[PDB]
Amino acid sequence: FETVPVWRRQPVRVLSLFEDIKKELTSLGFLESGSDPGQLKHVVDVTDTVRKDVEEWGPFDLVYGATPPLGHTCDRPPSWYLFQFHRLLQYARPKPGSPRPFFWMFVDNLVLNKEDLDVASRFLEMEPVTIPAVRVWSNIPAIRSRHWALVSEEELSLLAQTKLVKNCFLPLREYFKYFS
Amino acid sequence: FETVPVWRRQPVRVLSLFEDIKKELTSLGFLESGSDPGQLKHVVDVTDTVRKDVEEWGPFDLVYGATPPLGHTCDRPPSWYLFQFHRLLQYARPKPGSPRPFFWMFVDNLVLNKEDLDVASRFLEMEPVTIPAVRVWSNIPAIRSRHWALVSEEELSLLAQNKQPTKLVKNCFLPLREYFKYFS
Amino acid sequence: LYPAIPAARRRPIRVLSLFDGIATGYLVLKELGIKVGKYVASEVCEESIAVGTVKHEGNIKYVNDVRNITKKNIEEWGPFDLVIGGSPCNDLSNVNPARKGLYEGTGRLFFEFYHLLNYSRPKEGDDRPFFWMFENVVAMKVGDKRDISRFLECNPVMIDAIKVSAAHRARYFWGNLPGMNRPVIASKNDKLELQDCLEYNRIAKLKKVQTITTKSNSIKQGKNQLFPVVMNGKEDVLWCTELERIFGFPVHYTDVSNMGRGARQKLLGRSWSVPVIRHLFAPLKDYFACE
Amino acid sequence: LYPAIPAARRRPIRVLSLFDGIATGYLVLKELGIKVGKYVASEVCEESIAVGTVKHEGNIKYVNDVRNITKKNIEEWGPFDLVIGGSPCNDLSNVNPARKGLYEGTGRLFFEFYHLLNYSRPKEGDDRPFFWMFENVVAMKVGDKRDISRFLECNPVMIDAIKVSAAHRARYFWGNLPGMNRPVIASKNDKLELQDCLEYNRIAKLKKVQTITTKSNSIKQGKNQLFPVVMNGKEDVLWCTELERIFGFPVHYTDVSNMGRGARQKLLGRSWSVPVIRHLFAPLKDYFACE
DNA sequence: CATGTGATCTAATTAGATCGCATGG
DNA sequence: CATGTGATCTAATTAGATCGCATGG
Ligand SMILES: Nc1ncnc2c1ncn2[C@@H]1O[C@H](CSCC[C@H](N)C(=O)O)[C@@H](O)[C@H]1O
Ligand SMILES: Nc1ncnc2c1ncn2[C@@H]1O[C@H](CSCC[C@H](N)C(=O)O)[C@@H](O)[C@H]1O
Ligand SMILES: [Mg+2]
Ligand SMILES: [Mg+2]
Repeated sequence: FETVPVWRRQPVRVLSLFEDIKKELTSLGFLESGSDPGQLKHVVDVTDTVRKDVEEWGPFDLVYGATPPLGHTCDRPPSWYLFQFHRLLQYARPKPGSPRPFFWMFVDNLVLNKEDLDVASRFLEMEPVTIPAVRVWSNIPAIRSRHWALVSEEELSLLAQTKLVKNCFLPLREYFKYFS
Repeated sequence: FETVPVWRRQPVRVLSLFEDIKKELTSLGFLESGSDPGQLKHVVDVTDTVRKDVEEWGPFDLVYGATPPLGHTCDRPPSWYLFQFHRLLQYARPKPGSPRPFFWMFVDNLVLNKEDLDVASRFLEMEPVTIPAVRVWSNIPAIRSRHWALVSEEELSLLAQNKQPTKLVKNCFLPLREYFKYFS
Repeated sequence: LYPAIPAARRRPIRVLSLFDGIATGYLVLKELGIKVGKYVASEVCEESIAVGTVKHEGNIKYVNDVRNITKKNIEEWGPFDLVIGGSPCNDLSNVNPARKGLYEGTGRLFFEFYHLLNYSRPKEGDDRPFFWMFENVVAMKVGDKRDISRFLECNPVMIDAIKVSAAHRARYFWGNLPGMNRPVIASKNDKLELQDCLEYNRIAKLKKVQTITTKSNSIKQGKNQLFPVVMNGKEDVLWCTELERIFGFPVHYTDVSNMGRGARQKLLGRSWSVPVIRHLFAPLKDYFACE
Repeated sequence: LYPAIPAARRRPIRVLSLFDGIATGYLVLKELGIKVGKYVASEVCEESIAVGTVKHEGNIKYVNDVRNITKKNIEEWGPFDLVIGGSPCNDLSNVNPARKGLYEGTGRLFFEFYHLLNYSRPKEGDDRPFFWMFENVVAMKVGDKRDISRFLECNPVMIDAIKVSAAHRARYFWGNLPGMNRPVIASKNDKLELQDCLEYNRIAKLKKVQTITTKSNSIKQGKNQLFPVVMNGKEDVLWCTELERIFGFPVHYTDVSNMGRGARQKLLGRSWSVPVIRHLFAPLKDYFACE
């Protein structure tokens, strides 16, 4: 994932899954406020989506995944959001010959138990990083490079039970258009 | 078993094992006083006797078997007296063509339990007869023909423990006169 | 959909069997005359592995728990020409009233098959042959059957063992094998009635038996739970050697590890109907080496 | 002592097997190539009878209890050319501290063999061939071995299965068979040491195992109770199919009647070493028809 | 209206270890 | 001084019955 010159940085085209980050990605200027043709596709229920849908929804540069934020508005087990996120990711991934940068991200708002976490990091091929807090699996290099504040969760198990994960949306600027 | 005329009735050649009855057969008169070579062989522990031994002891006309009467001084198990009696019996019987009469009998003085009783009847091919008491297996016809007084064993069951043999089966040896010599 | 291969360009088949059980896949392949170059089995039951190693004399590479198979493993152990599996259904089938679906309990293990299938798939630009198959019960929630078909991007074909065995066994079969929707035809060696599966001096009450599970109650037939066999005039349950003939396995196939009757039914109860699998793997011998 | 029979004058053999067990005698005769005209078996264990009826497909006539066989039965079921039997040794073998000897408990079943032998014996003037054999343990009271030899009018010959099998089995053999005192020689197909009897991927610690009884403790060898087999670097006991190969029976011979490990070892612990019996029955081929 | 790639709890039934000692080695 | 065609008592362990209901027949 080499850095791209500023005069060539096309604007993003992201897919937001179960949680819409439009207003949050707008604030960081990744998309024109004038929406006219959408630059962000949002789907709340993936159950009936096929690969032919994601392919027809235009090529994607970012695929976002997120669990419900302890809202108890969950008619679905927590591992569902992970398995369905992995299913669409392969649908949205372009051909092996890479024409451009492709990034993906899945965040957990502290709803996955230890059993689901070991499944998540295994399906996403990397151990998660905790940003003080939410858990993050992503191929974005700065998220897995910038050492956030590291304190064990032996305290935040009973203690714990969006601006910080907005700062990890930021390192995508080096790759796409900046709007002010 | 055809009856034999008196003028050719030979004296008995008796084999008595576990219990000697020469005093009985002499009293009834099947064995003759001046016996000098006996006609009654008596062996106690037959464990080391072979077919050659029985054949050496001459042809036999009667093979008697008996269990120790109401005694605790028995080194042998009760069934041992039956199986050993059955073994020597096959050694005593002659060639298939039977020239003369061949008799055998086995007496139990209430020593064989029920389990041992069915074993005896199976091996001796005959259900026993009770004589008021001792049980008698015997091919002697009048001992299977005559009927002694029937006895309720349920009362005789507890009567076996009251003990805590010579005049009863003397009526059993009686009908052997018709086949052998009468001595007085 | 995939072109035909000359009888000379046919190389031995390389198989990745997940949730291998008692090596039904290997047994069927070797009974079809197909050269098996490599057979990687993911299994965690000791007795199941004991069956596969003993009956097949160590031709099967056992690679314990599927959740510990990495992407490097699929490429090290690869390439694979065939990826077959049937995941546990105790949390999917309707016979368990306390089932947890395919997202909790042991139903998640389906996604392990889905996960390793994409690893084993030939990358784009590789027109080499590749076949896969996934088996499971028909008595699952339609929400489960829907999602399974979504992840595999394929719809299942149901094949009941009633057509080629002496037992009802209706199962779903996702896959891309040649001719899976074709009509199931019976073979001359298929024991179609329960009598053909019994031993000498034993009489069958029915021609077909209930779906056989791991529990001993599925041997008792009907709503009144009647014994299926009569011998010496007295009623009796099926024997292990008879259960094997019902499933199409060779006789004494599960006579290993001092297993009693209960253990052997536990393995057979969740296995595959051999003649059904043979009907599925039969068109593979036109893509891989003879023997 | 028995004169030779011209090959054309030979007729099929008629056998009376008392305490038949798992039909070891019939098995030996059939594998020797001897045509069996009639095989009357006296046996009371259902599982044992199940083995004999199933493995031999009803060629054996079962006559249930030996103590209920009459002289008329011997003449009706007769004539017999061979009378074989092994009496129960639970009250004779020295392994039982509470054994009751020959005249009490189960030892007195020997006399049933003695009784029915004389019934089956050819009458005086019948020079036709007639053979018999009685087997029992060596570890037996001297008074019992004495009395048994007296009732049979013959002295025993000890044949330890160690010479033709992988196990210690010292047994007495009364009989009149041709050449019983002859030196026991090993055959080309005798699995002589334990490793020949094990399954794939199993290693034998010893070359020869101690005497196998019905209890599971006799599998653990020595006075420190070692597991005789190593598998995957773990100690393990013998398998049923391995016990069968040790005794010389065909594999899966006792895979009958849903029997588990315990039941199958109980039947094999009582049985005869097949290669020993073959040694005894071998010279019978020159007196009866072949097939 | 009968069916089922099972889990449960409790009831029979094993599995396993200890027992046992005359005797050749 | 290690050995055994077994019986015993107890601890594991297994057998068998009951439970369970969406769903085409
Ligand atoms: N985590 C896991 N990893 C690998 N195998 C597993 C597993 N969990 C369960 N299994 C195995 O998956 C099998 C599913 S039953 C299917 C058996 C197989 N289809 C056959 O024909 O016999 C079971 O044998 C079970 O032991
Ligand atoms: N009363 C009786 N009548 C007939 N058989 C009996 C019996 N009592 C015990 N038995 C049988 O006699 C056998 C003695 S063990 C010998 C087994 C046989 N020799 C074999 O080759 O396997 C046992 O199987 C037992 O079931
Ligand atoms: Mg299909
Ligand atoms: Mg001899």
